[PDB]
Amino acid sequence: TKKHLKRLYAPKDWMLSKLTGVFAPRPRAGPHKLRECMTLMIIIRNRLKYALNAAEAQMILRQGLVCVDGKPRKDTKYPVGFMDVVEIPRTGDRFRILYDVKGRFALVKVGEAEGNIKLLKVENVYTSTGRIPVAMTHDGHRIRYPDPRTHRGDTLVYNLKEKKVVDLIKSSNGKVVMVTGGANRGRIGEIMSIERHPGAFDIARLKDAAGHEFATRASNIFVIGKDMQSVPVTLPKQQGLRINVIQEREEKLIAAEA
Amino acid sequence: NGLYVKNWGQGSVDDARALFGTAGKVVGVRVRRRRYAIIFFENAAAVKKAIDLFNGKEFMGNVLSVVPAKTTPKPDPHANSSVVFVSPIFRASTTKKQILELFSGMKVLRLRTYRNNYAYVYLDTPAAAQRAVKEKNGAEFRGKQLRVALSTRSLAKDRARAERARLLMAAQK
Amino acid sequence: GIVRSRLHKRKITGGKTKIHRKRMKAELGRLPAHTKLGARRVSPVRARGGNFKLRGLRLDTGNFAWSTEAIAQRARILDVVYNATSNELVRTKTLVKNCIVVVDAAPFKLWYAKHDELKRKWMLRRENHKIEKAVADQLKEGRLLARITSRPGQTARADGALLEGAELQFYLKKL
Amino acid sequence: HSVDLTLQHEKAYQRQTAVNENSHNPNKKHVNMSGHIRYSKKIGLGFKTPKSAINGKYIDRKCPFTSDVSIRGRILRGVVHSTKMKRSIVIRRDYLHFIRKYQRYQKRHRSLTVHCSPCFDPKPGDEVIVGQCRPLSKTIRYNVLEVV
Amino acid sequence: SRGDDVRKYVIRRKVVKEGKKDRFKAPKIQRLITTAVKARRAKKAKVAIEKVRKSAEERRAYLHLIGTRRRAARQRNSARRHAHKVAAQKQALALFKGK
RNA sequence: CCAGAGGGCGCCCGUGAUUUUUUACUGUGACUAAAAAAGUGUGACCAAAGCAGUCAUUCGACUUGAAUUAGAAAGCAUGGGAU
RNA sequence: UCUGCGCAUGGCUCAUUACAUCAGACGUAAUCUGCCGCAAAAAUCUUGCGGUCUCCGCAACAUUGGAUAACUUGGCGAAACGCCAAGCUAAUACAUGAACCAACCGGAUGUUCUCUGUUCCGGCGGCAGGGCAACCUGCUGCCAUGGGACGUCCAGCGAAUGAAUGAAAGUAAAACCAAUGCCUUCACCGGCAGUAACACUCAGAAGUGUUGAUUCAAUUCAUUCCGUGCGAAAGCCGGGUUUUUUUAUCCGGCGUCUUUUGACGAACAACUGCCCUAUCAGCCAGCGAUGGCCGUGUAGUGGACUGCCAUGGCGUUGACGGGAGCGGGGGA
Repeated sequence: TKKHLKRLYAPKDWMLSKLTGVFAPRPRAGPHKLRECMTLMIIIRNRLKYALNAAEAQMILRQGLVCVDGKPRKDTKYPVGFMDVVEIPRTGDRFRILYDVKGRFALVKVGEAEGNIKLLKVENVYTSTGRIPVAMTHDGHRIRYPDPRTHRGDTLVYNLKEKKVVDLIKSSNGKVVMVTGGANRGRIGEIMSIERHPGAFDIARLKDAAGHEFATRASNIFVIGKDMQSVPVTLPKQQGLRINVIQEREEKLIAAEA
Repeated sequence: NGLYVKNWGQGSVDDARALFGTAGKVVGVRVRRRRYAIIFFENAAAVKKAIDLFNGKEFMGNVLSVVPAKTTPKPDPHANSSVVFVSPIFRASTTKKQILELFSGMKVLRLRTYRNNYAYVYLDTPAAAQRAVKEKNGAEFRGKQLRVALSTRSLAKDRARAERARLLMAAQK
Repeated sequence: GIVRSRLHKRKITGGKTKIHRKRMKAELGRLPAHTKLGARRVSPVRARGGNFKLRGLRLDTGNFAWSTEAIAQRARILDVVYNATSNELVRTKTLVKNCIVVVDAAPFKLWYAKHDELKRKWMLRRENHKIEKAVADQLKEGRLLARITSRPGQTARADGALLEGAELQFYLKKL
Repeated sequence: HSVDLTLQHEKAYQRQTAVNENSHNPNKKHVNMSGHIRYSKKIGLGFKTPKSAINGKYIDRKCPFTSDVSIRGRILRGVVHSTKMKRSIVIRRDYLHFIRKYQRYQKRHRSLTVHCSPCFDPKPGDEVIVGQCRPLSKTIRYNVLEVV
Repeated sequence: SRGDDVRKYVIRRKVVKEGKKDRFKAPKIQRLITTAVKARRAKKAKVAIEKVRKSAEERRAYLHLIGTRRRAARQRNSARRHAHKVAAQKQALALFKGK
């Protein structure tokens, strides 16, 4: 059982430094995996800057002033992965974490009624006792009584105001879809095709807007909406389009002349 | 299919509310001659919603009615013919017209199916009084409590139906 | 202690493994439980799953099942006729899975006579039913041959199924 | 039913543990083996089931066709080195390793053991396909899906 | 016995000190059944049925949805059949009039 | 709320091949810890370094930045069809 | 001081070590998993009082029981992170135990009576006659593809065994046999237009689990489990209302049992790769070497191990043995 983590062996999507400190926090197990998560203390301290020190993050959280999933937390360490709404009511602000283009955690700011919306990808379906069907998700949530049309790897729109599931969205056909992991993170596009290799990983080919096709694993597909004009949730800072190295450098210079 | 509001408006507040409640989701209300409207949504999301509502409508001073697609329905089941049935009446035989005798009135009827506990009987219009005795109760024959009740359907058509059925058989062959 | 490992054993090349590691508690044999006949005695042991498993000693009763009719009743284990593994086992009347055995047979008899409202159910069940001959002869006498299809050494319950024609005819001839 | 003593030579008997085939019926009579009760299992990666498994008699608990043994990640190919042993064959893979300094390849072979289902019996020099199953002996991890 | 307080019948052991006024040392009752404790237990009793009821209610709703879909399925596969049957046969035997 | 007509894709299964068919190699693409190295930006006074900071001018702005590449075999997908 | 949680992680060191270990890729349908997250939960005959036989009748925030430390008293021993006796007294420690509240789902049925089959091919019971006691004949009553009414017993989760389920995709003639529905007449006549299911209270309250692949998930039926499984912690702390506070007036925050599956990890297995040496060329099986068969054991797969049977397995593409060495990322 591991209870310690070193800064280098920790993700640098948390944007820790080589120098200053030796350890990084190992979060308590929860909805999300160690690599894909970002621990509370990291967010509050290094990004939002409502804390300058570890101890100050305990001060805020133990007390309680912070909610995720609309539930208040007294937890110092807790995962925050993907499609999680966090709300600090003291500020009155609602963040929705996502994957920004270029592999960065996005923190995107939402209207208040969008922060009751959430999207969870389904992993398995199975029948449990009493013939009661269950969809188990990638956040470990159990949706009792899902629709009879549910399949593995589809999204379920999930009301956090009161817990239930309205209409689903499938991974079928061309639909607006975004990537999770694999270093095509936050890049958005239509499904062009879904290749099958049975007994092995199923490739899928995505085509983003303004062309430039590419390939990513089925496992890394996470649906957004029916269409780009039917999206239920906001996009991060960049729209889900990447640009060439040359153009990055060019634009960096142009703005620096101001 | 789209539904038919009845018994409201006339309209004045009707018309106002009709264009006030568009959209999100709320149909649109096409007011007409007397006191009723057509309400146009095509999908048949509308037929499902209309059940659970009694919001998205107000009244000026009327009893609202949300009716399926055609204007009439409810007078037709209620009255003009009868038509009668009796349900506690399983299987295990009474026999024939002991049934009819018990309920009084004049003939014609059968029991069906295997299912279960009903028989069905055609008697005129005045049977409206007869059943309004035995549903009111009554409450026994054989080992089981009872009810009788109505809605119309055939006849009307059923005799001419089965006529054209026997006819059809010969035609086919 | 006792271990289950390939690291005290010769390779396919006839060479010998060399060690660098002291044995784990993850790998872990324990001494075999001996289920026989006599008074029931059950000594638990704690296991790695955080739960207990039960060491059957001296089970003289089992929950037996009759094939084809989807039933079962308890009855008493009397003798062991046969086993695949050894003759030695059979003589001590040890009970381990896939031993042929002998049972009281009484409840099965009782049941099959029940297999005015009642009376016509019988006549319907008598119809479209038959039984093997070698079965019925034994079942008349009040002894039967069965097999124990649960492992009693790690559950401390001995459950078995009753032999039917194809397989019965084999074990019979081995005696 | 009745015994088939062609199969049997054991002191334990052998039965198929998946499905009861020991019921007496006249529905196993006047038929070679087709009407007799069997268990059958598809392998869904494109390995078509043989006739033999489906209609057969043979009782084996270490082949995927008549047992709950399953086919998983790895699938490899290799020839037949020897047919020796009972229900166990010996496969020889051969491939090429590369060495950077000399810019030149070398031939290196893995001599491996496998459990060959009694359905198949490939001759020396034939090519075999083999899947990834749970351990079955000390050395044996594989099973024979198909034969060329 | 029962029906009678235990709360003023606890031992009162006077303890005495110089330069400070005397105190009385007496025990808590930790097995005392009180208003609060009893209230809580009542709430347990109530809610323990409620959840289980509501689960069942959800089930009844869900199963109805399955039913509605299979209903409209039936309705179509009866409809199409009954329509095509009579229309077909009619057309056939009417074509023999002009033939 | 189209009889008929050939159908046209999608999905799953069954059947059929005179002998289906592969691999090296190559192009492209997936999948792959950080530190280290190559590298982009930046006057820590310069510099080894660091991932910082910089600007109006106040009761914040930059949607602040923290790019990107390589990383033996072996395994993965898909083009090519000379050797 | 009792109770709960953690102390197995971090830290430090390279001795063993060459089919080991490790790195990239891969599987665990062969398994375990506290804390954490989303969740699930209808078995339970109890408590109090009165009479009274250990039996009944009522009443129902359930009103449960017994010890042990600190402590006190006597102390012991050269010392000891050494210890003793007696008396005390706590619980979210320990041991008991929850009727009513209570839905829904079936099977086994009963010497309960109510419709019933306007007949005889069968069975059962009783009586009489004959009898080789095996059996035959005559008469009477009941039942025969049916449903109601009433009574009784088993029914939950987890685990064991047997059995069933966990669809299917090789054209459309039109009775031939029994059951049975609908249409139809008056009929137990004729006839096949209609048709999810449907001889009840529900005329849709699952006819349909996920997987490339399952003996898996789950459902049903029959027997089970005996402590080694299942308390609403018989738990704690607050916010008020509302004066009479001290009250079944309501709500909040914590805490725990069991079941369920994601996460954090644990434990196995394998594809590919790795320094020198032949003046190290044969190595392996009594006592497991290679495999098959049946069991045993383990959380689990397996010669991991017992018994039985078979005679294999590896090698100049360097086995086996010896020497040097923790492996990799990486340094020069």
